[PDB]
Amino acid sequence: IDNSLNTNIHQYHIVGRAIPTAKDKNPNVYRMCIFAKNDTNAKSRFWYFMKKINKLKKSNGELLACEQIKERFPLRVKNYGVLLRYDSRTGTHNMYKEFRDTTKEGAIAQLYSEMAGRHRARASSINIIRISEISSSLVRRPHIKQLLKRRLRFPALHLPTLQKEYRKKFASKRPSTYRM
Amino acid sequence: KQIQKKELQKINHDYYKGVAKAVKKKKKREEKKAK
Amino acid sequence: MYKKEYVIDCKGHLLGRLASLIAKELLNGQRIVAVRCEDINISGSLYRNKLKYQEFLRLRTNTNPKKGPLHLREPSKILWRCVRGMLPHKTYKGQLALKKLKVCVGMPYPYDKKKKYVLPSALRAFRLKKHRRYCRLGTLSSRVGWNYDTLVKKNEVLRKQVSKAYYKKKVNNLNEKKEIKTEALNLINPEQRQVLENFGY
Amino acid sequence: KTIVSTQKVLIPEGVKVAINARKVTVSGKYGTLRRSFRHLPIDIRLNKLKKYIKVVMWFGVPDSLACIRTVCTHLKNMFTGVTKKFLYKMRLVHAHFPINSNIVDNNTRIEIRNYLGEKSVRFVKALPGVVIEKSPNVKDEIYVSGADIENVSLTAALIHQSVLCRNKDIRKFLDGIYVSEVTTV
Amino acid sequence: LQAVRLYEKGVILGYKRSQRNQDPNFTLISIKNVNTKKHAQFYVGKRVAYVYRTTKHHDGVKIKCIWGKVCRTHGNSGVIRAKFKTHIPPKAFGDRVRILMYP
Amino acid sequence: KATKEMLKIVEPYVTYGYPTLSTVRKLLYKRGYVRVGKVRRYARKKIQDNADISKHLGKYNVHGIEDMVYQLYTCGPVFKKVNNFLWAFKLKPPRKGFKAKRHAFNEPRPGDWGNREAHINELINRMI
Amino acid sequence: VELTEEEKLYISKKNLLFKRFVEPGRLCLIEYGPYAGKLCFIVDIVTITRVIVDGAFITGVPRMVIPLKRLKLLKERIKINKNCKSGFLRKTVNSTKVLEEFNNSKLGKKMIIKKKRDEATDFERFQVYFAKRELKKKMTTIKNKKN
RNA sequence: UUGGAUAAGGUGCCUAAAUAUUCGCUCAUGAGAUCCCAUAAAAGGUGUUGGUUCAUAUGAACUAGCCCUGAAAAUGGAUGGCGCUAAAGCGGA
RNA sequence: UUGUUUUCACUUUCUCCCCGCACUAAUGUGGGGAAAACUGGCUUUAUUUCUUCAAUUAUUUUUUUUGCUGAGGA
Repeated sequence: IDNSLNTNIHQYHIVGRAIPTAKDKNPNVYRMCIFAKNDTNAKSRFWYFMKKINKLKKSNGELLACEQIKERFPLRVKNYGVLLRYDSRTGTHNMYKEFRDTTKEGAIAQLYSEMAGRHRARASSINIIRISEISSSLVRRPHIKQLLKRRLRFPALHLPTLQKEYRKKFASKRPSTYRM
Repeated sequence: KQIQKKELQKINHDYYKGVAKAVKKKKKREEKKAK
Repeated sequence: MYKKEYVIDCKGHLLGRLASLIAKELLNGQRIVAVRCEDINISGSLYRNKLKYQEFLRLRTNTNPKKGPLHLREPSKILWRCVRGMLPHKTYKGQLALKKLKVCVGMPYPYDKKKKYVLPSALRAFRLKKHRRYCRLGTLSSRVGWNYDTLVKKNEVLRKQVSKAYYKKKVNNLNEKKEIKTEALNLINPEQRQVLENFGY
Repeated sequence: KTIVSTQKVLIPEGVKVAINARKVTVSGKYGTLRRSFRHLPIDIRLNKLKKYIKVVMWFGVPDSLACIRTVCTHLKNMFTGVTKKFLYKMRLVHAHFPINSNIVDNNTRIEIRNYLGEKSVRFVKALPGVVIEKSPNVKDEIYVSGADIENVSLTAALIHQSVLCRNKDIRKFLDGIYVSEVTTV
Repeated sequence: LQAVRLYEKGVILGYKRSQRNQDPNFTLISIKNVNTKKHAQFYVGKRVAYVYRTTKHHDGVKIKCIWGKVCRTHGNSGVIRAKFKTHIPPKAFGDRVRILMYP
Repeated sequence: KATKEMLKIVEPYVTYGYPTLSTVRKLLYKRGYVRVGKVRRYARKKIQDNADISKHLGKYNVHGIEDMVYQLYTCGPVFKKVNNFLWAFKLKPPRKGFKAKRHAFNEPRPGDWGNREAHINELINRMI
Repeated sequence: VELTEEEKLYISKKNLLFKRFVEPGRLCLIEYGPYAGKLCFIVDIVTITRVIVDGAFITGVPRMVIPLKRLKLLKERIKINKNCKSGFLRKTVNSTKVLEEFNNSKLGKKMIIKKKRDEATDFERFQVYFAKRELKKKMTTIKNKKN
């Protein structure tokens, strides 16, 4: 396993409920899966959303479940469409973005990186709504559409990334970026 | 542990069913509101 | 770093990256000699770099420009000044590190006959995307007032001819030595043979 | 960022091409043209027995993709110029002072006199591979011909721009030399 | 030919250091062929001799050595920290040290 | 409720969590120091023995470092006494460093302060 | 519908600028990360920069996701299916003997001899030195005779 | 005082530590580059990137990232300097 | 006023047919159709040293090479 390669976004399924009172005996139980670095951040986000949508806060509520969802097939490549709400420096906008990779967590990490790089949207300004697998038929973004051809092949024009050991300072002759 | 795997499969199956049902119902609400 | 001196070919090298690597080597007490300094490349358009040098040129001490920043125009001197700016030259050790560096335009008499090294971490082909503008230090110096570019080109083509002759002679010698080896390799004892081909000699 | 984008250019009959490291050389019955495209990331697949050349770019952003058709049009301009010389018909217009054009130096270095009665000789030298003469049909016409579209068009532009009038109403003093039309031979 | 070597060559860089501040208790040493922390870890614990010449004889000899030990690696690029019995004079920055195969 | 409210006002300056049995045990064994002397004259001493634990805390039937570990891990009937008998732990900086002492642990960006829940153990292990 | 001599000749002589694409089944060599220096097979493409490499159970690289910039594609490519998995990949690798074919190219031989050269013991180092000394002696004799 | 490990902040050189890894954005004929902090606005752009809503892959209208105009001062001049564009810039991991 | 059920649409081909019939980035390709089923998935039986038995957490036991220190004198 390569920790440098591995991000640390995980999907957590969290179930909670308001503490039963005299006013109501069986409060409705709220369930949601969210993405966070760890279960503590996941619970914090769950309670934030409980307060925002329902009138239920950590103090008047109790946890019922907090587990981690693991991808069934972490080595199958699948296309994800994720709905999104984020606020900019001047307003709030919803956008739908597509990715494709093995795990929903990897897709979400991709989304965070893309949002930061393109719209300078920090993670605190992002609210993930409805990330879900989408079939190849209804993929919408062209940069994902072009990745689903019947036979995909291209060259490897990337520059070499050698080990630090062999990244020697003085070279005997000019290396070739042409490769192959 | 086959019965345990069956039991743990069903809960996750039902959770995904609930998530998909919520997705469908919000999409239907948006479609109704659009017109 | 561990040689008596390192001769490096500055052709196709980015000025700042090359200067940084050279400065670190000099500070670690390694003598280096930079040749073909007029083929150093600089990122950014030729006009942009010319504008930068004009801004540098407009800069002199009002009271007495003799004391002002001596501007220098040879690309070798430009590289030398960049290295100095990348170096603590106002201390004794920094001064020693600066004086451990020699810069030339073209390849003079000692350095055209020794191996020239290259820093792949500063090569333009590896550090600049192919769709972005770059400049040539020789042409920049010519536009600024060096007026020795063409003569260096003449000397360079002459050196190319003599180097080509030397290379052909060397290739013939290596071919004949390989022919000698492949036959004398049958005259040694078989177990010596096995060791040599096992380890790839 | 698209993965691969290509465009195909047919090779006409009477032309012979050679492409090495996006350095194209085109030869025809009207001379030889030689162009370099080493400022663009492209594969140029030259097919000879079946003619045509394909320009293909991998991982092209739209800004770079815009150059594929530019290269293709440059190549087809080279073909047309080498098979039938590009011709630029120019007209000398004048209100009161007829413009005296004299062609010297085996159809190069045209000289212009009497522009606004200035009696001071102006002149332009044709770019390499460009021929300037006068039309044998219309008396106030100039032919600028050659294989290289850029060279002949630049020479025509030089002729036009060498004879601009100064310090007068440009829209009232219309006289000068203007590219009437562009065609081939 | 003669005068066997059986040591690795190193170069004395500065002291253990920050910007604007020095701790001349550890000396930074660079190894001939080590460019990674993993490789530099191989030499930890080895004795290092800084051998230098003097202008005049001191025990009938013109040469004297300052002894030290490779304590631990420094950074990610195969530089080590060495502790000597006496602090290395800053005259010696850039000079050559033997890093011996023993212990 | 009382200590939780006290902790709430100091939250941005601390990090806390749930210690678990192994980290409680190794904290006591490795960094465990104890207030030995007579009242208000304590004179911190490393444990190294059960003699002083018996001497001061024996009347609660808690003579023994394992009894202390039990009473700490489970909020046992003798918890205030054991905690007060225990000198405040003096921890070394983390082996791999902090993320950012300035920001909350629960902030999406890297941060350190707040309630870490079960994640306090990995931090104690490199702070110990 | 068939073109025979012209297709075969021209296609063989086509000589593309870019060979060794990023198809499934392309044999690549990892040059960065914990798995650097090991061979693997591209099994499918996830993004432009990310691929999935499954060195079969015979090259010590698990089926993992790797950025494409960490790979170095080699000449060899097997005809595996885009969908295929580790077991069938091992089957076809053993069938086509692609690994053996790679360990005959200039790069493969170079890596093999380097790998068995830095494992040389002190005695083997002296053995190769002695063999080189004997070879050098013979070289000098025949060169002197050549005059 | 001796070792160890960190904070703030950094790791291209000056300067100890990454020309680290991974993902996007940006070309500036006055790019940009750490709180206090060492100025910049209204108004614009057919620069490029990503979204939203209408019209049979075209035409529109919005939106907001970086870039550009707006943007002029006196000794010569300052992201701290060198310099940096497959960043050594910007936003993340 | 929640469950429950149903429909089609989802894959690989170094397969075949028709059209462009060489048109491709391509040692192939674009469009339209057929085929089974190697590929992929599932269900059984035996095994895990051919191969895998991971990762995280809790709970335990070790290990390679080494830096610094030795207060005291019962």
